[PDB]
Amino acid sequence: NRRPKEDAFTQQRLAAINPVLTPRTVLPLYLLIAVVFVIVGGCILAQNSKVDEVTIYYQDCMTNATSSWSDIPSEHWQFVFHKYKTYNTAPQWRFVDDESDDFTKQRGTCQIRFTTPSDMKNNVYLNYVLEKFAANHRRYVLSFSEDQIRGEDASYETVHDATGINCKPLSKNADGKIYYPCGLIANSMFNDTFPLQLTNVGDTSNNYSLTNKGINWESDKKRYKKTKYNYTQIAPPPYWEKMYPDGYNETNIPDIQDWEEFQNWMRPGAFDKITKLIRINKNDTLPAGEYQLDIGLHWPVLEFNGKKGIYLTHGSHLGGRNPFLGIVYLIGGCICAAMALILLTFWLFGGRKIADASSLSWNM
Amino acid sequence: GFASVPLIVIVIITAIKDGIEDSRTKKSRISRELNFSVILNFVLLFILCFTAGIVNGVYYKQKPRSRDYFEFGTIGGSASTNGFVSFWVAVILYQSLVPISLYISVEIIKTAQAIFIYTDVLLYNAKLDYPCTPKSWNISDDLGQIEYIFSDKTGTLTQNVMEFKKCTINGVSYGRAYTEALAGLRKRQGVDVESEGRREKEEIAKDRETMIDELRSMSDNTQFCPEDLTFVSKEIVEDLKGSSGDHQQKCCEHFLLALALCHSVLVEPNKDDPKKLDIKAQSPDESALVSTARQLGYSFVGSSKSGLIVEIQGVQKEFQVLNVLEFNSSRKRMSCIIKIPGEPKALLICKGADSVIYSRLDRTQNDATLLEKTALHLEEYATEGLRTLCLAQRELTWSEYERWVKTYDVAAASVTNREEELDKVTDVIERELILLGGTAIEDRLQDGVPDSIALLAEAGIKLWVLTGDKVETAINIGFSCNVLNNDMELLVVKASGEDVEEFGSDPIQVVNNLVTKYLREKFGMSGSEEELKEAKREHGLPQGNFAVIIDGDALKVALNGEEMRRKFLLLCKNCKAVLCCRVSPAQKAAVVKLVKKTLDVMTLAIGDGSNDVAMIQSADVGVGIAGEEGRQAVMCSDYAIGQFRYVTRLVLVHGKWCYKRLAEMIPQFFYKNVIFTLSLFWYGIYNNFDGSYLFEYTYLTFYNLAFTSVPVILLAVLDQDVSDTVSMLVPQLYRVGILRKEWNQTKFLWYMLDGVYQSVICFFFPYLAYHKNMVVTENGLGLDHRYFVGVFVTAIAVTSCNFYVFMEQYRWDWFCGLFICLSLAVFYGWTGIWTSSSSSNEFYKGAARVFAQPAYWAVLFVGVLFCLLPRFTIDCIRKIFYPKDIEIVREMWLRGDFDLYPQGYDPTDP
Ligand SMILES: *[C@@H]1O[C@H](CO)[C@@H](O[C@@H]2O[C@H](CO)[C@@H](O[C@H]3O[C@H](CO)[C@@H](O)[C@H](O[C@@]4(O)[C@H](O)[C@@H](O)O[C@H](CO)[C@H]4O)[C@@H]3O)[C@H](O)[C@H]2NC(C)=O)[C@H](O)[C@H]1NC(C)=O
Ligand SMILES: Nc1ncnc2c1ncn2[C@@H]1O[C@H](COP(=O)(O)OP(=O)(O)CP(=O)(O)O)[C@@H](O)[C@H]1O
Ligand SMILES: *[C@@H]1O[C@H](CO)[C@@H](O[C@@H]2O[C@H](CO)[C@@H](O)[C@H](O)[C@H]2NC(C)=O)[C@H](O)[C@H]1NC(C)=O
Ligand SMILES: *[C@@H]1O[C@H](CO)[C@@H](O[C@@H]2O[C@H](CO)[C@@H](O)[C@H](O)[C@H]2NC(C)=O)[C@H](O)[C@H]1NC(C)=O
Ligand SMILES: *[C@@H]1O[C@H](CO)[C@@H](O[C@@H]2O[C@H](CO)[C@@H](O)[C@H](O)[C@H]2NC(C)=O)[C@H](O)[C@H]1NC(C)=O
Ligand SMILES: CC(C)CCC[C@@H](C)[C@H]1CC[C@H]2[C@@H]3CC=C4C[C@@H](O)CC[C@]4(C)[C@H]3CC[C@]12C
Ligand SMILES: CC(C)CCC[C@@H](C)[C@H]1CC[C@H]2[C@@H]3CC=C4C[C@@H](O)CC[C@]4(C)[C@H]3CC[C@]12C
Ligand SMILES: CC(C)CCC[C@@H](C)[C@H]1CC[C@H]2[C@@H]3CC=C4C[C@@H](O)CC[C@]4(C)[C@H]3CC[C@]12C
Ligand SMILES: CC(C)CCC[C@@H](C)[C@H]1CC[C@H]2[C@@H]3CC=C4C[C@@H](O)CC[C@]4(C)[C@H]3CC[C@]12C
Ligand SMILES: CC(C)CCC[C@@H](C)[C@H]1CC[C@H]2[C@@H]3CC=C4C[C@@H](O)CC[C@]4(C)[C@H]3CC[C@]12C
Ligand SMILES: *[C@@H]1O[C@H](CO)[C@@H](O)[C@H](O)[C@H]1NC(C)=O
Ligand SMILES: OC[C@H]1O[C@H](O)[C@@H](O)[C@@H](O)[C@@H]1O
Ligand SMILES: [Mg+2]
Repeated sequence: NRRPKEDAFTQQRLAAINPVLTPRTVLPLYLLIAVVFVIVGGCILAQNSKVDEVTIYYQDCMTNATSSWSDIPSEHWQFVFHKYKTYNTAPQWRFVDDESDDFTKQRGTCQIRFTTPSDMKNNVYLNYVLEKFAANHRRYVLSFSEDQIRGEDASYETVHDATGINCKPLSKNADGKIYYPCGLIANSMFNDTFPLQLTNVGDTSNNYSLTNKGINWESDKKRYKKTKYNYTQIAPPPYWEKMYPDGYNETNIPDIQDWEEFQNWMRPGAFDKITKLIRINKNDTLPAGEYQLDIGLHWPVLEFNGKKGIYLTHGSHLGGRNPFLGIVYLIGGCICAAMALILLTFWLFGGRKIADASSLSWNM
Repeated sequence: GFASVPLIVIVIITAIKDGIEDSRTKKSRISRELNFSVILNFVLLFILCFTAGIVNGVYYKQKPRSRDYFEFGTIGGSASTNGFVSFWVAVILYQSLVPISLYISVEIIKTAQAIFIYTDVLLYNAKLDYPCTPKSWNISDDLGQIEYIFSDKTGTLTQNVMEFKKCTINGVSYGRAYTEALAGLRKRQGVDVESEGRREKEEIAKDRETMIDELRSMSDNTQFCPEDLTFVSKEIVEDLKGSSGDHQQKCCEHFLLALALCHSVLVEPNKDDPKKLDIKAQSPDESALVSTARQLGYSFVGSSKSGLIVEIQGVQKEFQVLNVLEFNSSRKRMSCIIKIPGEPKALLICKGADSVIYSRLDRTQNDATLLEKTALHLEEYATEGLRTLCLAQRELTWSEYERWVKTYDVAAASVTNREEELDKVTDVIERELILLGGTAIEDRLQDGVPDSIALLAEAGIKLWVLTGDKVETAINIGFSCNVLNNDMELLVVKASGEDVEEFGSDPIQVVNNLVTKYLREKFGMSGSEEELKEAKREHGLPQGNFAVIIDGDALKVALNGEEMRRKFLLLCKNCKAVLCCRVSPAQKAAVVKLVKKTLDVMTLAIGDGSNDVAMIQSADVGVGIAGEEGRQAVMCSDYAIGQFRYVTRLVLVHGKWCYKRLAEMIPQFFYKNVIFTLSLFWYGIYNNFDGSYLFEYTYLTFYNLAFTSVPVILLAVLDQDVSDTVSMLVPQLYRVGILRKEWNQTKFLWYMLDGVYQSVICFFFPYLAYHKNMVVTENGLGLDHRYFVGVFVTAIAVTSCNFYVFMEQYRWDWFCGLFICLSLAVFYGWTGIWTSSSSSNEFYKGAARVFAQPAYWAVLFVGVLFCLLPRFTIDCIRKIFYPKDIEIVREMWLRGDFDLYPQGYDPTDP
């Protein structure tokens, strides 16, 4: 015959629950959400107020610096400690020029000494913070050959006119060679030579050491492979010439597999402010005291009125110091509670029968 | 690409599904608003891209930013063409607001709704084995906005099972009977119907027994059967032989001979007994006439090439048929000319309409009083619900008959539209005939039609009846069913009789004055230009229950003139009843087109028969009843059902469900696209709109396909407003589908505004979690990449959109919820699968890095809350404080009012 097959799914009789937002089961839901979110917001603010950080900008360590021990202007340094809220303790900073190099735009060395009135447990991250450096433009972020990153010795035929991801304006130089780390990304590396230790000043016997091994996800070591070039068809990018004045030879080829500083720079920042990890410490707690940091000044900043600096922190389980998560949980909980009270009042004042059959539009 | 190629397979798979589901044209109403909404969405895209291009180019002439040192962008162009290329790249990234899948998703959902209609057990007529097959798949939501149901008395309201009950012969009413129509009329009068009905039934049984005994004692017939003797007049069996003289006897003999001879029925032997016959014909009334003539004594059998074999009280003779003119709907009469011996004369006998035969009646050889007696007898028959049939005879000499035959075989034998000359010849030969009486045939309604009409009228539908039998029988049938209830007065617009003397003029002025008067005292509504503007704008609702009755001439004059047309339109906007009688099929099509085109509304045109196909074709939702042999009304229709008692389910359950489902789908489909493209734009306010894409290149082609495209389809297909039982119990809900109170541009605009706000919340939570130090990775390694921010934003947007779809769904089944959880699972698992592959070079660790970060979940939960909080709060302070009828009904049947009736229930079932 032609009778349709009867079934719980074919006859639109699937097992289901029909919910109606009756006040018998709306106020409990709002109270549950409000209580849970206030609890979580309070917990996150309690855990997050404990984090401490030190931000020290040093873009003015060349022009506006003295050869003597000055004090950082109150417009650069920012110390945030959860145990000393009245702790200004302006840090000192000195400039040591270097007339050997002809790069007059920015050169020398910056000696920044600060004081930590507490200690950071078993994990200290030193990041370089940049500001007003546009690293998310369309042409900038899409220009880096993937074949060279993967280690293949791709030629100009497949590095200049590849798909949408290709190093267009910095593919080859005037001598017919192709840059090894081609692209506007690798050509714009952060050249500030950060040190390998925070030299102490009150006790020189125990310097606080940092290692630049493991400052990137280990996973990228399965993607950044050693190159396969013969140092005869490649040249450093135009902005890298000061690092390899004689060009690429048999031994100066940079092995990007373990070059974590460069791996962290091949992920362009999403927004204008940039914070990329450059030094890590995972073994020894940093005891409270005065510490010194010596930083190179190869990378020019003031030409585009940008900013650069260091950001030292222990971090937390939700990143660095950021009240936003706790504030917005508190706002959500407060709004839910306020809405619960509003419904309670408007239900006790404009009350009505729940299954009011005499309120339908056709029964009036 | 991948946003346009995988749609080509689906758009042909959805048609292969229709083809498979058919071996076993015109658009809907929501499509126009859909096109308008798509246009407005393109307008929003254009304004966004215009702003993006305006900003991108302002900063190229600004202070020395950091793009002229590390990017080598030293080219002599900043706004002549760089703004142009910025706008072009902006639009090619923003193509997300170009809805291509909308015209595929809506097709899939309409096809699924039509299939669910086709596979409903309650839409199955077991007796005939005919499930409700939707001939057209696009029209499935048009059933939820029906305001006029143009019924048809031919075979929809009444089954075409004719039963002879009475007949008038020379002023004598041979026939006594008692059916449900008589009981209904008596109940309308007020007298008792139970005891009186039983007494009349037993008297009728006694009369039938006496009749059959007298017939058996009279003579013998080879086809007599005591089961088909529905005629219960013992006053004719006595008159047959001699018992009341010869003037009445010969007239009765001629009457029965006319019944037995004038026919178009084919004769075949019975399968079991070759002596028994199984005469079959396309016209049930002709079959009933032939059967009663045969069983009263004048048997008809066989079919010769010239003449018809007939048995008269025993003698088996062979007539001589000369010509026969068939019966057409526009002609309303069927005739035949035969030879009568003594130069033998020609006898022409015709049967036709009550009014047509009276118009086609001679004024020379008549009794001058038999006309009035026959007219009063026919009116009495029709008042109790008997569709009459007039018989007219004529005697001719061979000269005039031969001249008529010459005209007939010179004109009706020709080509190039022969039917006009055929009609001319027929009207020439049918201008002088004498009435010899009429008959009475009744047919009962279908099963549950009174309750079906009660449900249809209770749900605000203003149903019409384009009958053709006659005025009185139509009024009686409307009273027997629920089209004409009590406490209602009938404005008759009949342009003759008693309403002609008061306004004595041509029918033009008669109908003008009568319609204008009735419209004046019944309402303050006089006018024909601006009152139509209120009528169009107010969207319709019955009030002040009245009824209107229109004749064939009244209809043909009330829609011919412009002022007549609008006056008729304004008058017939009354509550629930417009009985148009004696109407031709052209008049049916004209009135349907009038109601549809002017004051654009929704017109269901249920019917059955080859004459009302013009009504079905020239309508919006043409439901075709599968009844008698005339299945031409089903093939050229929009739907097909076993019998009328199914429309009350096809309009009150599937129509309302489909309309609500699509009206809930469309705004959410624009919502899910806005909440993503505006997120791209909000990322675009940073980096000065240069053209970077926040998400991956593989979220363009998987956000509108797999992440959040399945839950919307399931919402629009498998959502039940209320279970069908309550929809039957409370048809008044369907009212919201009539006033257009569910799909209006305000709802869509508000949904788009909610999409914009939720895009703001969706994008600006990850940024606010990133703006201070941008090291939120619980170990400082740093995500920092626009693809991982895109993962944050996409996760928030997908979860919020799925939960938004799940909130506005009326029925939480185990299917839609399962697919919402599965869509979230698809997003997470596919991010994991694609990220752990060399083909995701830049991304390469989305799952391992982003998803393990407690910051990601800490921001996802709050994004989900803050996205749904405004809508949920507004719904709670609107479904408790300004509740619509649907919320009250849902609260009622959750309390347990409608907890007694089972799931498979419908009042339209005896
Ligand atoms: C670390 O990274 C920074 C920035 O990424 C480096 O600073 C960049 O230094 C290069 C040169 O070392 C400099 O490039 C241009 O410098 C001069 C600007 O006018 C220009 O004269 C210079 O031109 C030559 O090198 C060219 O071959 C040619 O112009 O001929 C002249 C001789 O006539 C020759 O001197 C060159 O075009 C970049 O401008 C500068 N970056 C910025 C933003 O200004 C820094 O050197 C890097 N240091 C290390 C140690 O890696
Ligand atoms: N075989 C036949 N020969 C002549 N007249 C017939 C007939 N069958 C029916 N009639 C009557 O003649 C009239 C011709 O109209 P027709 O039947 O074509 O459409 P209609 O709408 O007026 C009646 P219906 O709704 O039953 O089809 C009808 O009113 C009908 O009562
Ligand atoms: C801690 O670091 C300081 C700074 O580099 C070291 O002091 C220098 O040590 C070198 C080698 O012994 C000397 O040549 C310099 O003259 C020292 N400079 C100063 C200012 O004292 C110190 O030796 C380190 N301590 C340890 C234990 O390694
Ligand atoms: C913290 O301790 C680890 C564990 O020894 C050190 O990691 C080793 O570093 C040396 C470099 O001197 C390497 O030769 C070893 O191969 C490393 N081993 C492992 C298992 O990583 C790390 O250098 C220490 N860091 C600091 C700042 O003291
Ligand atoms: C390859 O080029 C590099 C360039 O840095 C050379 O390294 C310099 O040369 C001296 C050799 O006298 C190295 O010991 C030093 O590492 C570099 N000089 C200074 C001052 O640091 C390297 O020698 C070159 N190798 C070959 C084989 O030519
Ligand atoms: C640097 C940090 C401390 C800045 C924090 C600013 C916070 C504490 C301030 C600034 C803007 C303020 C909000 C402004 C508007 C409203 C809307 C109101 O209906 C609820 C309170 C609420 C939501 C305020 C809550 C507190 C608020 C969020
Ligand atoms: C949905 C859209 C049309 C609503 C209006 C968008 C407005 C509010 C948004 C979109 C573009 C945005 C602008 C984009 C560019 C800049 C330049 C910057 O130096 C100051 C902020 C400013 C001026 C933004 C202000 C806010 C802005 C104008
Ligand atoms: C049935 C339909 C029309 C209900 C409409 C719900 C939506 C469209 C309405 C109800 C709640 C409204 C939101 C309520 C709260 C906010 C935050 C406020 O700072 C700006 C307005 C804004 C963003 C409103 C936008 C529109 C909104 C989301
Ligand atoms: C209809 C839409 C525009 C309503 C928007 C909701 C408003 C009230 C909310 C949602 C997004 C929020 C903004 C998100 C981003 C920023 C930039 C930050 O540095 C200061 C807070 C500020 C400025 C927030 C202020 C409040 C804000 C604008
Ligand atoms: C390397 C990855 C793929 C391992 C699998 C990650 C998932 C399955 C595991 C690992 C970390 C876990 C999360 C750790 C922290 C929280 C925050 C808390 O408020 C809700 C539970 C939640 C969100 C856990 C859910 C499950 C979780 C996300
Ligand atoms: C150095 O900075 C201080 C404060 O930031 C300012 O007062 C002073 O004028 C600056 N000097 C120069 C030479 O820029
Ligand atoms: O010398 C100023 C300027 O000159 C040229 O435009 C290029 O070599 C630039 O890289 C350089 O900065
Ligand atoms: Mg019919």
